[PDB]
Amino acid sequence: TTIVGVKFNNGVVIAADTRSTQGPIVADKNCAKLHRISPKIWCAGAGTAADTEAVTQLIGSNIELHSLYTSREPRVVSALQMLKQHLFKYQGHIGAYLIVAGVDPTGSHLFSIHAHGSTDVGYYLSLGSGSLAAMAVLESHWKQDLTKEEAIKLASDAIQAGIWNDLGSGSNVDVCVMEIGKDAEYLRNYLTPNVREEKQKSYKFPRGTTAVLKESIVNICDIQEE
Amino acid sequence: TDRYSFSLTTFSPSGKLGQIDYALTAVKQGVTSLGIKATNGVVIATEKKSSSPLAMSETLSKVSLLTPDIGAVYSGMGPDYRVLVDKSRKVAHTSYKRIYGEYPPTKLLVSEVAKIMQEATQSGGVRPFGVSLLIAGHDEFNGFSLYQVDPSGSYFPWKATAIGKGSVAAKTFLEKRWNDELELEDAIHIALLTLKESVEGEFNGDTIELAIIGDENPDLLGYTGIPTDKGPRFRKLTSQEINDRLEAL
Amino acid sequence: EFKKLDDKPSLVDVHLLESKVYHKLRNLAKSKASLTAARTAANSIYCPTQTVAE
Amino acid sequence: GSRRYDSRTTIFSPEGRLYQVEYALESISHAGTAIGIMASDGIVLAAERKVTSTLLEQDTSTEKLYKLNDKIAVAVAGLTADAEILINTARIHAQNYLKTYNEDIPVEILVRRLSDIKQGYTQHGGLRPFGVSFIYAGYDDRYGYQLYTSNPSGNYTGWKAISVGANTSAAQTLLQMDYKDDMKVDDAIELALKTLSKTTDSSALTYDRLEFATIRKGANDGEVYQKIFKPQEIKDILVKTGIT
Amino acid sequence: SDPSSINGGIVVAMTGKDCVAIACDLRLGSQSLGVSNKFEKIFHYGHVFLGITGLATDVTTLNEMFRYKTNLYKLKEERAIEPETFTQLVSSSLYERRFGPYFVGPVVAGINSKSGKPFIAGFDLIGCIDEAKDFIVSGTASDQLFGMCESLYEPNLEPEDLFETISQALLNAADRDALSGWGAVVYIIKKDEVVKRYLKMRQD
Amino acid sequence: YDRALSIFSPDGHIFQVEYALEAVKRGTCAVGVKGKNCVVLGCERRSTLKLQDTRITPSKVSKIDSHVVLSFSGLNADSRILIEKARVEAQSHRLTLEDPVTVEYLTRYVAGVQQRYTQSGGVRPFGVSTLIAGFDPRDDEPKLYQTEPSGIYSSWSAQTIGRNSKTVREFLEKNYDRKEPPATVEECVKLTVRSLLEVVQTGAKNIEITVVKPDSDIVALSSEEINQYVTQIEQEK
Amino acid sequence: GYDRHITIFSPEGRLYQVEYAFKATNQTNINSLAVRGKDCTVVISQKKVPDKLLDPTTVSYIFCISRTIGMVVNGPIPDARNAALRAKAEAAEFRYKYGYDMPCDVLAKRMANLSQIYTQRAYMRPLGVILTFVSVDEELGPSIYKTDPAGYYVGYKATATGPKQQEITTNLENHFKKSKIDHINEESWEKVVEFAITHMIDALGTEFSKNDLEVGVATKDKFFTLSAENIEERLVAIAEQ
Repeated sequence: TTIVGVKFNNGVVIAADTRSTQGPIVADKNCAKLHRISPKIWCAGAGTAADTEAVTQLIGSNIELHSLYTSREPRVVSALQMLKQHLFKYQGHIGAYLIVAGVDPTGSHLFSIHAHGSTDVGYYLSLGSGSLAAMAVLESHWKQDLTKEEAIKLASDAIQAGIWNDLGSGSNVDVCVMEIGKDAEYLRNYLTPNVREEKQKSYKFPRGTTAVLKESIVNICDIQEE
Repeated sequence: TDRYSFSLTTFSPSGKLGQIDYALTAVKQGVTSLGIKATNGVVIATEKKSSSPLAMSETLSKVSLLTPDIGAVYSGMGPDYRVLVDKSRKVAHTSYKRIYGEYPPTKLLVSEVAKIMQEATQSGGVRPFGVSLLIAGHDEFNGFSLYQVDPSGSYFPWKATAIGKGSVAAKTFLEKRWNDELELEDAIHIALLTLKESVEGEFNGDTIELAIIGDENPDLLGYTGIPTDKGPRFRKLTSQEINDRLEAL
Repeated sequence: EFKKLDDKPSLVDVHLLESKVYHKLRNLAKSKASLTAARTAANSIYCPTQTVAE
Repeated sequence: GSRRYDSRTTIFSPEGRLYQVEYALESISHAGTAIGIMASDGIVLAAERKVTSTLLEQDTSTEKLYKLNDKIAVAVAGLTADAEILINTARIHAQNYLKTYNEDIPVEILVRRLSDIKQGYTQHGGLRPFGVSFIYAGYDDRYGYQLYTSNPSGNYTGWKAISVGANTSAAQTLLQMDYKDDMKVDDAIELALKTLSKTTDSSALTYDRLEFATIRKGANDGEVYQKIFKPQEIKDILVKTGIT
Repeated sequence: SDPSSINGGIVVAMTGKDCVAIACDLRLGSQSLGVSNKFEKIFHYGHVFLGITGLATDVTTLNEMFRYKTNLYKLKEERAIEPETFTQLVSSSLYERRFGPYFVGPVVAGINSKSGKPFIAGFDLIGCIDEAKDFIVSGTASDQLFGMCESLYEPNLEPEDLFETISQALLNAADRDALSGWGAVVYIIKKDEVVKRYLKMRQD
Repeated sequence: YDRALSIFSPDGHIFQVEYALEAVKRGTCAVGVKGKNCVVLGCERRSTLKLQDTRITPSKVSKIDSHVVLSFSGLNADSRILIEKARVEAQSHRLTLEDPVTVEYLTRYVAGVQQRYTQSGGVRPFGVSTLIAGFDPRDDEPKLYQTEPSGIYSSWSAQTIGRNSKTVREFLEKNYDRKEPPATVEECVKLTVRSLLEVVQTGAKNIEITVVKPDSDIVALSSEEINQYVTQIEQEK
Repeated sequence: GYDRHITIFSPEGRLYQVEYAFKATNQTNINSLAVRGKDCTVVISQKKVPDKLLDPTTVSYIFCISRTIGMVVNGPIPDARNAALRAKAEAAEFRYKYGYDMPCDVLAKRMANLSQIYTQRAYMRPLGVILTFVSVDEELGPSIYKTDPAGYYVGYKATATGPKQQEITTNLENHFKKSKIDHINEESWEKVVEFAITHMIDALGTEFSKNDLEVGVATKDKFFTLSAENIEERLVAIAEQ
């Protein structure tokens, strides 16, 4: 995957794709990799899938406790800090690449983190494999301060250029628009560029086209009755 | 040096563990709280009190959220609940939200907090928490449940129960007022009316703390466009809302 | 028949009505007696309020 | 300092006898009756709760009956709080045996392990022992059905029929007259209920205050089915045996 | 060379509609020698079925590990484990050994028995939760399977049809795989009954 | 924890060791008598009680080694801890030195378990005394030792511990000679039955006899065997 | 026996050891008065120094635990210092791990929880100090949270502490009864100091000096204290009211 984040005045949008890879092998057609640190703090994961998911889950617990002690919504910066330290004590052994986006009563923010513990600021941040491709689209057509109507289109177009010029990205574009004063709208499958075209045959066969040596019932659907 | 490892809680020659009996006295000195299980929600309620008129009771919580679907309420000592609520949230995460990725069942959570009680009556330097907790909740495998956590280190499920100084009278109130089918709306009206007799001061919605583990609220979900997830089943009622239910008595 | 099945707020009312009938028959020995029966079956003050008023 | 507030809790008396264990046996006599009867086709565990109320939900409660493993369940008589620790230790230990030998734990091994913990607490640390007595129903291949009682000192003794908790003497004496080795699980169910009706801890014995569980080899292919009966399935058997 | 490809073997899992089916081969050897055709790879807990591929030591050590945990759930809750909480549990316990990682690919296959809903998930190494509801493929000949699997499959099947597809996918992958071709088992997993069907397979 | 549960007394004693010995007095009686070709440990069982299955009930004699048996008097909770530690130690000797343990080695080992908690604080001593008996490998010499919770051990030609140990011991002064043990296995067995029939009585139900014969031959003589021996002694007397 | 000598429960269910802690915070005879302004929180406290040979400048009871959050202590000064040290350490820690400075609410709760732990332990003595935490937070406005030796705390409109604090309560109660709001409607922080001094004179009957007062003011996003020169400007300004 690739992650775009667009900070603008009204909120922040975060967009990433659903194509799962395990090496040049495509493991999954669909599998979302947008994770929730908090209800209002959505991140998405790139790099290794298991290193993103495993630490959003873990700090996901910590930030929830933190929220229950303050009895107020968590800050965005809190999430970044929790991650920074955790990555640093392994010395960048963990391969989490997260873009942390969020609304909270302080306002919209957008940050990124790299595996080693580096944290960057921005109004447009991009990361992952199709970073390079997503960035290109962005810098011509962008101006500072945009609406969500303008931005969701813009975000989305950039993830496309990750599909058609990078192979590490692909399939459907999923988007979470976290607005000020509203709950965050996870608009999953905003764009489906491509589906699998329907073939001309069914490969449904009568019984016996498979060779069978015996059969026997084995049940666990009961624990044995008297 | 330290040599406190001799248990403070020990058997007496007439049987019983003496220290927890002492601690149970403190529960019947505390505020009164009650919980009625409806067939369409649970209501838990307690009374807010203050030692100063310049104290704010909107900065005072005695019903707290452990997980979005399981709330707790105490009677007993203020300090002892204050520490133990944090530990309840913490063990709910370590033992089911990092292992099974979700909030624990109501049965599971109650058991774990009873172990924390148990080991605060084991070994020296630790005396029990002098609270009894009603832990009402909802899980998806056994529906609504209402529990009562003892300072003993045991629990009991109930159909409706009360704890605190006015518990004995309050449970006799609920005995005629409980039935096989109940509504959550009428459960609230019973709970307030019973707690009227256990409050000696004001009876406003600002001084009566009410919370339901009713049904999900998708405006407290914090996100939309996932229909799979259901919002917080718990919902603490603001003072104005409680005043409406006082007029509905 | 429902002496066996007496715990009901509905069967308090039976005893009250019985009092109201012995009243109008002008004997207040058995009205009193059946007031006293109603009282036992509402040892409770948690029987419906309308009943209590009666 | 530290030694000031200690009284030397766990020590011998001039008789040789451990104060806390003597005290512990008193507190188990407070707790309700639990009876175990070993039939030649199962083990019946039947316990009368120490709490009952019309507001107490007893229809989901399994406060005395707990399964340690698939072939070994216990009935509890003593402190429920104290028992909870040993119950989860037992689950860990049985699973540990299964992990390492890929064979189900015999009843002897599991009971011995728990017993060692209870002895250990009076031996060192100044800890109070667990004031509980358990009756273990268990199946194993080697000795078949095995019945065991454990006491709070940390010692286990085999039996054929035995009672712990409240009314141990009264229950035992009735069992001596009625027990036979030709009894089946059917006969043992009837005996258990009758004994509890004569050793009742109030003035009534009811289904809703009865917890009841068997372990029966009447499940097909010589397999053992642990069944913990619901109170309305207890109610069915309550009319069968003519208690009601 | 890598621990996973020394002991190899393949597992396919496919959803039906109101059924699922998981299949594996019984071949398990070291290097080129096939040892046994007496070890199956598929285990089960309540109604969830687990096939697990990769390094043999860690197959059998995680067999016991999974078993241990789902014993704790069964006795504690007094209800069986759901296929979706078996997934998180599988993931967590892989990622505890982050360092010296496990060298397997667990495949979770079951039917959530409280919606009748079919459920499959995949895994490799330390975690990574693979959501599909078509098919999940695993093992060293995961590439042979992935090809076969997409082409044959059609959304929604009856159990009777599901036996032909999932078998056919295992059949041609296993004998174009060096480390499979001795034995095979296919479990057709209904929520009313489980029929286990041994396959005849040509010698590899 | 290290707060004394064993502390020196102005009597030159520790109170708990004295108490420990009274705990063994209240225990059941174990008798040990060794022949010229056997050791015999017969012990009182509390199997008088009805509704008891004795198959699954612990025995009062537990083998620690192939040729080393251990009997005990005092608390039954305490004794099992000694029996488990003793066994682990026995297999360790086979691991690093080879050969099974000698009887003398085990006698010293159990004694050293009692010893440790007598001196240290935060621990009480056990209330359990043992009769450790057996053979050494490639030896037909019977060994009969007694260890006690003091941390002392002593060898004996014959000995008895538990309840009414004085009474049994007095009987053994006339029925056992230091110069001449029982010549045969059978006369040793019947002498141990005869000693038990003083205090224990009450059939062969509560009477147990374990015989160990040279180099790892352990046979336990069932109640039926004991009944025959009892009847012969009764008739003769 | 030891139900009053350590922190174990009594037959009464009341911890006597804990009660004794509150019976030592009023024996230092320091009164405090803390009011919430419309943009500030002001706390004034006694600073009675009866000696020529004690330097009055170093006699203090207002310790800055954060740059924005002051803390005023009523009760013994050894326990004050320990509670200040611990609070400062935690406030710093909160910045470090959560990326923003510790709120007044949570700093109060954290000391509250440690107080419970100190009365859980039977060899640890609780810190016998009543701590008032004054701030202006941006998510809670002008705030007062007052923790006590047991481990109980709550928010406040206004609060007082000391032996004579009942008199202070009377003044505050009238003020917020008439205004019908939980704070003083005064938009200059200096005049909230002037008001506070007036009610201190009313309550205790004592005429104050600049060397009997010590004033802490939390405005928005900073905490400062007035020096005795600045406090004298306020005392002159009472005459100009």
